[PDB]
Amino acid sequence: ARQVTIIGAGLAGTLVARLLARNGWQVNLFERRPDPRIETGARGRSINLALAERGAHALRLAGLEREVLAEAVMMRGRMVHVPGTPPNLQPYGRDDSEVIWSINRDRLNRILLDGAEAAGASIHFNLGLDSVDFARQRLTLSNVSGERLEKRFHLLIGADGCNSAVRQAMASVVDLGEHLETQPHGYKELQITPEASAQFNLEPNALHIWPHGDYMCIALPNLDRSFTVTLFLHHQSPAAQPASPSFAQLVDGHAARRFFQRQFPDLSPMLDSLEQDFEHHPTGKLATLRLTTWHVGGQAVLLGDAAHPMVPFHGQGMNCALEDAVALAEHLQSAADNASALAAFTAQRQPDALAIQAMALENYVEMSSSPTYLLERELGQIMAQRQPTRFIPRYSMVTFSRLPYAQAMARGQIQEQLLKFAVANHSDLTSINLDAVEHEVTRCLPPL
Ligand SMILES: Cc1cc2nc3c(=O)[nH]c(=O)nc-3n(C[C@H](O)[C@H](O)[C@H](O)COP(=O)(O)OP(=O)(O)OC[C@H]3O[C@@H](n4cnc5c(N)ncnc54)[C@H](O)[C@@H]3O)c2cc1C
Ligand SMILES: C[C@@H](Oc1cc2onc(CCC(=O)O)c2cc1Cl)c1ccccn1
Repeated sequence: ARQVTIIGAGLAGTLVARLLARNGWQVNLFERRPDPRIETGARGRSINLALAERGAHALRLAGLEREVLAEAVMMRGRMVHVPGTPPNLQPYGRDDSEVIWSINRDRLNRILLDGAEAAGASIHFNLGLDSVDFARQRLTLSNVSGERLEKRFHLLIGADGCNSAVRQAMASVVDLGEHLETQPHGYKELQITPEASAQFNLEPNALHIWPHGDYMCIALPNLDRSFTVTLFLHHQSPAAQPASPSFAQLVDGHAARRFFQRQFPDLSPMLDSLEQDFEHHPTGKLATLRLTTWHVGGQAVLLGDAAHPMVPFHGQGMNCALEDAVALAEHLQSAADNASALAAFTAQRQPDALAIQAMALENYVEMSSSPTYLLERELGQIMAQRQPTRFIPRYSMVTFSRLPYAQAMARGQIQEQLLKFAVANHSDLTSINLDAVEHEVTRCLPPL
């Protein structure tokens, strides 16, 4: 049986552990954190993720989708909150088959850990990867106290997240050609209780957005009607705009409350623990990191956040990481040797990771912001009605299909260009020749 060592019992690492172990690989998975399945008396907090078709299909192939969905809240559409107007529900898709699912991260990781173990993988917690000796094929792990443990390895999978230790170790034996693009927004998680969401009639089956230009809030629902709110706000005010809101200006919870009361007046009343959440929850960091190289011969490979940290605005990080896990297990299982598998996996996935990284950056403006854009959207709806297999909104291609991200981006660009051109020099839809636009759709967009 082929042997593999996986670092990181997160989303991609646990999925790939299950896929390989059920194919008879000898799998050992090392995780820095304790096993979350071991109940303690610690007070934990709910972070929610939006599971979409790419992630759901990966779970489906693994035989875990039913279990995960049983614990997920359907989000039918985007509920946009702008003071003055009642919340506007913009359905994500054609019907309830085209929805996204809000899942609690802890519940998902419990299911995935159980799944990896049921397939035969051995999971070792409280062991953080410290270093790798590629030449000697040994690695060093340690617990939080720094007590070291050395292990031999044959194949090393870096599923160890955005601050990957495997990536740092590889960066010493190969030039990874890393390009880090910092993102100016930090984030803070805040809570809405089940009583508060019910009192303020907050729709449970939707993803909520409070757009505010350079900053915004979103909220994702839980099974118990609580919501996790995420505030996206610049860490610092830029030199050009010194008065502009930023985390630096919010010196404490009381400052955060005043900011919410002024800028998010319909949200502030739902945030009962705003002060406490602001002071006790750490401000998160966002970034895009692109690597030229994801593997070292047949010895080691990166996937998920370890390979391609991306900004969160498309809700695709987990979806992409689970899609990577399936691809890596497929390549490893069927290749002539590990070196061939890792090279083929990297070649296949790299263009798609670049595409989703670019599309995720572009989705911020779609969420946080129109005049001409409404006419484009109106024309886009007609094109999608006349040619549903050709004109598929980019959001639908990324979220509800398994089309390679690079292809979703390329088709989205053709669609965006056609709409922009077709609406230019037009006041309304009555002056636009719908058949000429449709002819360009059938000419430029092959049916899917
Ligand atoms: C709050 C939040 C909400 C998000 N919401 C969404 C969403 O709505 N939709 C979406 O698709 N994506 C979302 N994402 C992104 C998504 O969570 C990540 O893209 C995804 O978890 C990446 O999976 P991974 O397996 O590559 O990394 P992770 O799931 O982060 O797993 C990495 C694992 O490696 C472990 N580890 C780290 N360093 C070491 C080490 N040295 N040794 C051993 N173990 C180590 C970590 O403890 C962890 O268990 C969200 C991210 C955050 C932070
Ligand atoms: C909750 C998650 O943020 C998002 C999840 C998401 O799912 N789907 C979307 C797109 C929704 C749309 O266009 O209508 C989306 C956006 C974000 Cl910011 C998050 C929090 C903090 C750190 C990283 N990730």
